[PDB]
Amino acid sequence: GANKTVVVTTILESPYVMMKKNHEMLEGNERYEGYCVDLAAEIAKHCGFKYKLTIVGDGKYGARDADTKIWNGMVGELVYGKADIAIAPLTITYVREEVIDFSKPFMSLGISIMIKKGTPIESAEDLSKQTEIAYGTLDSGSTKEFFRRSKIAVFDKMWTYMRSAEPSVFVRTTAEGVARVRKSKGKYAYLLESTMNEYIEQRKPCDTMKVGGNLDSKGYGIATPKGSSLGNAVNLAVLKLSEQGLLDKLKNKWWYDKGECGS
Amino acid sequence: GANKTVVVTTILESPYVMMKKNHEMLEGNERYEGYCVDLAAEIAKHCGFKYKLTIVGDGKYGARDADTKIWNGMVGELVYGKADIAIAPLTITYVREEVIDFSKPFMSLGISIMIKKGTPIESAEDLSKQTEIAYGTLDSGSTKEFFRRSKIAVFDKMWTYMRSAEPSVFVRTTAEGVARVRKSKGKYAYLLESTMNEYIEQRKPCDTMKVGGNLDSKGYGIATPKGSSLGNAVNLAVLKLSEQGLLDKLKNKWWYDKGECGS
Ligand SMILES: O=C(c1ccc2nccnc2c1)N1CCCCC1
Ligand SMILES: N[C@@H](CCC(=O)O)C(=O)O
Ligand SMILES: N[C@@H](CCC(=O)O)C(=O)O
Ligand SMILES: [Cl-]
Ligand SMILES: [Cl-]
Ligand SMILES: [Cl-]
Repeated sequence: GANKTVVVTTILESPYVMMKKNHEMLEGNERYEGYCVDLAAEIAKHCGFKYKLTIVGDGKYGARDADTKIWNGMVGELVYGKADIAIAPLTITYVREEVIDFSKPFMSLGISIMIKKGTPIESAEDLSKQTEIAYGTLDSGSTKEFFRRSKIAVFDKMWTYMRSAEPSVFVRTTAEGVARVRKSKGKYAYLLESTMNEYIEQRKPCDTMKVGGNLDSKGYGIATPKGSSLGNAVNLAVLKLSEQGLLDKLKNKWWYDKGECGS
Repeated sequence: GANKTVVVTTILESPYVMMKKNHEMLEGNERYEGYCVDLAAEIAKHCGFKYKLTIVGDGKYGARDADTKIWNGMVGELVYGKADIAIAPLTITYVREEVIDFSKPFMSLGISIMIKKGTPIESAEDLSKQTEIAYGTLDSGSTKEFFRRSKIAVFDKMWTYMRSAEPSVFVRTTAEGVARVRKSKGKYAYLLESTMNEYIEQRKPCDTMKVGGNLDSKGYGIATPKGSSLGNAVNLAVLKLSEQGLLDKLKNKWWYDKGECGS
């Protein structure tokens, strides 16, 4: 049929998608700025489509409910036909690959530890062997699933603690995790992706840091409904942008070029 | 060969695929050891196929001739139907993705610089600004194509030099590039992927070093002929092995430091 506007599901997650300063008098795609906003424009240019950025309604990345088997978040939007493509920091995982298509990765990451500066913690092993400093992850994402599924002793130990910690150590958004680290006087550490960790490390008041090596190694991919015709072109577009150095340029632009914690 | 036996094309490249000690009295798959030999075993178990490891006939990764437009190397073997799958440190690139299928990446890497210890070079920029120290890359691989295509000033400058350098600065195998660094008294530097650079840096005679950051960021993938029925299962197997931590285990195993260099 005739060309239709492509519905892009994404998520309000800095610096991937953020509200522009004058958003209150702006409409459509103009309300937003960020790494994934720039990336969406580049993909659309290369693939020759018009698009509408839509923030995922439940504000989640995507998990499948164990009982109802229903997918939420951006994955749900794709699975249930509410969106045509997801352009966001969406982790390529086994369970998601079974239900949606992913491009080759546009960005690499690993789960990492965020602490308030001066917290006596250097590693996951350190966290697991003490009880004074609480720690948790984002809900409905690939990091929580990592711990839940791990058969590695240290990560299994951390999961056993986290899953039953009171009050809850899990947060609904990254911003909530960041606030908890910053306000807890060193008594909360946050488990999140190195990409987000490194970004926050560059934001005022410069009181957090990434500590230790990454716990794993993986990638974000652009997602489409399983068997979507858009998938092949989008995948080539990612590889082309990668090889032109444009992904490197976008990362530097949004993470470091206007970092607030110095040069 | 036997029916239902998958023909695996691969390449002799340490520590991905190497000849075992006493291999001349060994037979079939038992002749070889290495990261990709182990990976092939795990992939085949997860997908339920028997397989035959074969070393690519021309010893090349794969490039398309500009005039004939014939593909050589492991890419050629998939393209012309001589192999069913490639399991090797084969870089996922735009031009290859157009002609073969790739799994999501099983290993990350970037182009990097290898010098003989003490060589006064700290970066690609340094290399481009001088003429005393020659430098080159592997023939018929993604590193050579990277420089050939780059619009980035420094890399553009390096390509202009390398393409006309005499005697040739290009080598047929990584081993020869390494030997050339070692024997050239600091007058040759070698551009190669960070994975191989780091392996060599830990091996005797401990006389080479990686300098500077990686020049790019990419991934190795398992490749199959376009539209091969093996593709989907192999891709899910890579993601499963990734999430179980088995790829990390294999990396630690074959990049294991016995302390040939220092403590
Ligand atoms: O997906 C990746 C990966 C690999 C290379 C990348 N290069 C650029 C951007 N993103 C990348 C992601 N992984 C790392 C190695 C083990 C499997 C996960
Ligand atoms: N990128 C993750 C969200 C962040 C996290 O889980 O830490 C996902 O796709 O689920
Ligand atoms: N990994 C490369 C070979 C090594 C190199 O080009 O430096 C390829 O797949 O072509
Ligand atoms: Cl429309
Ligand atoms: Cl298993
Ligand atoms: Cl010329």
